[PDB]
This record gives sequence, C-alpha cells and structure tokens, in this order.
Amino acid sequence: PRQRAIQWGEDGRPFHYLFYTGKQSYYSLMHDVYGMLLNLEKHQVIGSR
Amino acid sequence: AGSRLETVGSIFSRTRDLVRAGVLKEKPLWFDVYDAFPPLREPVFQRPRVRYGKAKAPIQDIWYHEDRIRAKFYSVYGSGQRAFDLFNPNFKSTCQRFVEKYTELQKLGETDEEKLFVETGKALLAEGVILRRVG
Amino acid sequence: AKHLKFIARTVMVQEGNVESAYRTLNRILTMDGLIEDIKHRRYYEKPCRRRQRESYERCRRIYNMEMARKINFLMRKNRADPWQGC
Amino acid sequence: NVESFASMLRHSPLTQMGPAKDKLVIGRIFHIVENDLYIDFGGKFHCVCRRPEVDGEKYQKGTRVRLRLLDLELTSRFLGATTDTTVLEANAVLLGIQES
Amino acid sequence: TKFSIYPPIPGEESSLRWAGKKFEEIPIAHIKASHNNTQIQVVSASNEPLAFASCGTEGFRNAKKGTGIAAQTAGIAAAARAKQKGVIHIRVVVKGLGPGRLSAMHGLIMGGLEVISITDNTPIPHXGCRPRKARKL
Amino acid sequence: SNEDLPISMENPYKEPLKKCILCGKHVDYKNVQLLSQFVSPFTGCIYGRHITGLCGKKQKEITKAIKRAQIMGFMPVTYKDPAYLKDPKVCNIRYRE
RNA sequence: CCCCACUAUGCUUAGCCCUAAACCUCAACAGUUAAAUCAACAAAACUGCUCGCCAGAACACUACGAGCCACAGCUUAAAACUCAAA
Ligand code: FES
Ligand SMILES: [K+]
Ligand SMILES: [Mg+2]
Ligand SMILES: [Mg+2]
Ligand SMILES: [Mg+2]
Ligand SMILES: [Mg+2]
Ligand SMILES: [Mg+2]
Ligand SMILES: [Mg+2]
Ligand SMILES: [Mg+2]
Ligand SMILES: [Mg+2]
Repeated sequence: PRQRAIQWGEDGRPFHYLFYTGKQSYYSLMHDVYGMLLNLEKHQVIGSR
Repeated sequence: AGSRLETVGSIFSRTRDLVRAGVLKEKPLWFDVYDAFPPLREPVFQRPRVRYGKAKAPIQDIWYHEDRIRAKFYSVYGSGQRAFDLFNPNFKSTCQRFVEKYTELQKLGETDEEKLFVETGKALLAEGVILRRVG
Repeated sequence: AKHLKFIARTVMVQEGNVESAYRTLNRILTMDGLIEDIKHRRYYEKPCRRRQRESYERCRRIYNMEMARKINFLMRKNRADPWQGC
Repeated sequence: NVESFASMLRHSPLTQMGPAKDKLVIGRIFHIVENDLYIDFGGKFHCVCRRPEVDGEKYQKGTRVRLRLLDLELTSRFLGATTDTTVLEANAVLLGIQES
Repeated sequence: TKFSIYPPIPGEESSLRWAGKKFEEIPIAHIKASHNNTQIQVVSASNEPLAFASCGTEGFRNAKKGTGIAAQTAGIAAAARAKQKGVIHIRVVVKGLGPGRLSAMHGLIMGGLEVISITDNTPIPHXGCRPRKARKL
Repeated sequence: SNEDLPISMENPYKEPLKKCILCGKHVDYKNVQLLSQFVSPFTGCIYGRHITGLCGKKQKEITKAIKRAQIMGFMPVTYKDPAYLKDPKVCNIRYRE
C-alpha cells in the first residue's frame, strides 16, 4: 500500500502550511478551489460523473 | 514530564518552576523571549464573575460639549439630506459645519444659547447652505 | 336581561352565507374569551386551582413570546452562505 | 506635536455623526451572494441588503450606494442570558445608488 | 353600500328590508343547545310562539338526543311548522355550546327558512351561582 | 491636561420616553365616548393593555372609569353603545370576517 | 370513583375555637459583589449583629403535668422497650 511521505524534516517543521489541520491535502484543495472562484468574480453530463 | 494545569498560574510560572525542580530538562524555545520581553499582565486564568448590588462597570459614556449642539441641530433641522461619507477621514457634515460656526460665534463673546443658535443658521444661509426646518 | 336585545354578540348574514357568519360569531366570542369562560364555568374551579392555571398561562405566554423573539432575531442570518468553501 | 487618540476620536466622522438611527450614509458593495448585497459604510460591521427589484443589474461589486442606517450592530439580550446575542451585522435600508 | 355585520339599531333609519319587513319585525328562532338535548322555538317579533321542536319531541332518546343529526332533525321540524305560519326570514338566537348549536341552524335552513342574523345569548354570570364540583375521571 | 478628552454629562441625544394615547388627559366616567373606545363592540368586554396600548396607570383609570359609568347608568355593560361604533379605532384588535 | 335528591355547612349577626404544605419550604436589621463562585438541588456567593430554634432513627402532632369559653380539642412535651441505621 502506498505510504504517506514524511510530513516534516529533521528540524521538525512541517512542510505544508496547513499541516496542523490534520487534512493538509484536502484543505489545500478547498483553498485552491475557493481562490479560483474569487478570481472569476474579480474578472467578471451524460458521459462523465 | 510537565504540567497541563492551565488554571494554576501561567505557562511562565509553571515552566519556570518545573525547570528549577529539574522536571523539565531543557527550557522551551519561547522561555527566554518571555523573560526578556514579558507581557504587561502575566496570563493567569481567572473566572469572570457577575456584578451584584452596587457594583457597576467603570466604563464611562463618551460625550463632548458639541454633542449638545448636535442634538439641537438634529431636532430643529433633522439629519441633512446630504449623505455621510464615513470613508473620508476629513468629511464635514452640515451639522459639523453648523457646530464649527456655532463655536466661532461663542468665542466672539456671545453667551446666550437661544440667540447663539439663531445667528448661526443665518450665517450658513448667507454662505449658501440649505437648512430646511423639520417643523 | 335589562339591556337591549340583538346588539350584543350579533352578526348579520351576508348573501345567505350562514357558515361564514357563524364562524365570524365564533371567532368574536373566542377572541373576547367568552368560549373559554363558558367552558371553565361548567364545573367549579377552586380558587387555588384557578391561580395555578392563571399563573401557568401567564408564564407560558411570556416564554413563547420570548422564544419567538429569539428565533426572529436569529433568523436574520438564514441567508445563503457568503463564504462557501471556507 | 503628535496627535493623540482622544483627538482622533473626537474629530472622527463616526463620532461626529452621533446616533446612527435614520442617518443617511454612503456604502460600498464589496461582496454579493445571489441577490444579497454586502455593503460596508464605514462602521464596525457591514450590512446585508437585498438587491432592489428596479435596476438590479446596476448593483455590482464596488458600486457605491445610499443607505439609511438603523443600527450599527444588531444585538439583543434574551431571557436567561448573561450577555447580549449579536448577529455581527448592521441594520440599514438600501435606498438606491449614489451618482455624480 | 358596503356590508355591515353589525345589526341595524332600532329607531334609526335603515334601508335594509326582508319581504318589506324591518329587522325589528323579523321572527326569532330561539335555539337552546344543551349538552344532552337541543330545543328550538320560533317566535314572532311580538313574542307569539309559532313553532317548537326538540330532539326529544322528534323521537330521539338518551344519548341520541345529544347529537348533531338529532338537532338538525329538530330544526327541520320547527322550520316546517313555522313555514306553514308564514315565516321565511328568521333571526337566530342560540344559547349554549351543545352539539346542536350549529346543526340546529342548518336544519332551519334545510326546512325552508332564511337566517338573516345570528345572535349568541349563552348565559355568562359576572361573578352568580356556584357550579357543581369537578368530576373525577 | 488634554482638551479632547471626553467630558461627563447626561446623554444629549436621549429620546423622550414613550407615552400612551391618553397620557396627560383626564379620564372621566361621564365621557362614555372615550371609555367606549376600550370595550368590545360585540360583548362589552374591557380590553387588556396589550390591546389598548395604554400604560398601567391609564389602563387602571379607564377600567375604574368604565366600571363606575356602567353601574351609575352612563354606559352599557354587555355591548358597546352603537352610537360610538364609528369613533377612531385605537385598539389593536381585528374582528370581522 | 360515575348519576340524582337533600341536610349540616359555605352567608348575616353576636360570641367562641386558635389550627394549615398558616410555604418565597429564604428569621429581623445592616452591608458587600472582591475573594474560593459553589458538596448537590433549590433561589448567585457571602459578612456584621440580634433573637428564635436544633443535636441519630422510631416511640411521638403520643403519655403524664399545667394552662385554656377549648370537654372526641388546642398549646407545651417526655420516658421505657427497639434498631444500625434513619
Ligand atoms: S404614559 Fe403617561 S399616563 Fe400613560
Ligand atoms: K409553598
Ligand atoms: Mg342549607
Ligand atoms: Mg354576601
Ligand atoms: Mg397561604
Ligand atoms: Mg425575629
Ligand atoms: Mg431524635
Ligand atoms: Mg395537629
Ligand atoms: Mg395532644
Ligand atoms: Mg392531659
């Protein structure tokens, strides 16, 4: 089974700024999607599931 | 070995004491900074209590002498049809313009209140200001 | 008995609609408290029992009015989520 | 000759305004959710006003509008409460758009 | 003119008429809706009795008297005897909250009478006689 | 010290307290027109203060005036005098159809 | 318990009787809101001062005594035997 990589270095500092949420990958995606929705406002089926 | 008794003293006092007792082998990274530049109040847990009887908060209402002039102006002339622009830090409303003229005339020696208020309205009308009495 | 008749608790019928006239009369007597008064008077309510119910009714009305006020106040924020995704 | 806080507060437009009830103020739309317009008018809290039926499309992000203020902060203390409940928003009525 | 639910006041000059008769001249249907019976008496404006019917006089007995269908039947019976005497329009005065309070009025209508007004005269003492003690059920 | 500091005084923007429609007016038992405005048209029932909007003091004066006028021969008990049905409706009660 | 009838009684007058879950189940007065807020629940927690009252349960709103317009009453109010709880 694929193993999650180390989430910090020797100095103990986590690599990702959302580490302490415990869900850095999920909340990083929500942050990226929420950020895209903002830029649009500033600027402004059958075969897929 | 440490202490999670957050209601017993402060993180500084609990840390300082356990360092002396040898329970904590090394000081935490923040300890030396706290010592050199401590907060104004040591962060000690307190339970907020409710006031009873003749105990009242010391906070005082903020009032100014010109507030008396503003209350009368709003009563007599209402709020100006001109809109407040609270974004401009130097905005002056019709009431503020009235208050400044009212203050100028008071410094010229006039002391009556009912007379000092009628002369101010005339001055602004001469300057082109619109003062529609509410009643 | 000594008063004039056909003034008190009297509703006129419109266009032969007796059902709507009866509902209006019943609504009048209900709002004025006569219906509940008639019912409570079929058997004697003892003074200690009347005080208990009157005290219970007055506290329930206050509690319901205070619970309605709270929901009205806290329903202002029932609008759609302004910060969805955060 | 450094200005003091007491001086800043005395001469601030928000201080000079007095009570906020029935005061006309200029607001700015900064966020829109469907037909809910979030308008800042210089206070602590924004107000939320529904898009007017007439000229609804003229109200966009950045559009400056005229408001009649009712409360700077909607708060109320409910029975059996030690503090006040706040909805963290001001109460204001949207009148229209401000134009030059 | 707009409709008024308030009855015309005697001595004033109203324009309302029913078969050429004023409100003060319309006969009265007195409905006593008790808990175990319903009594209906139709009288003239001069207090002349014209018809009487009750659930008991219509062959109902015991708990059957205290039903809506029994009161409706009593209304039809009183209406028939009143219609023979020349009554079309009636003023309804109902006292009591029994089951035949509304049903007795329906029977009067099905019997050929037209109700122009409804009056409640349920006796409410303003302080009066002590009612019987509560029941333990 | 400093001129711009707040000064102690009473609220200059304070609004006056609310007043009932009858605040400052004499309530006489002979003024049946006024008293009739606070009784039910159909039943003559005296309205509670939640319907009349009166304060405790005027609610009491109206109540005492009505009871005096009724038993002294000035005011009916079981219904509102029909003469006063077209007077200003000052009570928060909706009845008809 | 449910239905009906009717009495003492509920009312008045003049005398008695003197009881109540007579209970906000909060003694009177004065003061405090800072301390520890505080066994629990009730009704936020206390201080000063005074009077009244209490000292395991049950026996016991009892016995005896005394007082009382009370005489099948009220007030005051024990003991013996019994238990390791209440
Ligand atoms: S409010 Fe002043 S008498 Fe009613
Ligand atoms: K009690
Ligand atoms: Mg007797
Ligand atoms: Mg009596
Ligand atoms: Mg008591
Ligand atoms: Mg004492
Ligand atoms: Mg003992
Ligand atoms: Mg006893
Ligand atoms: Mg004894
Ligand atoms: Mg003895």
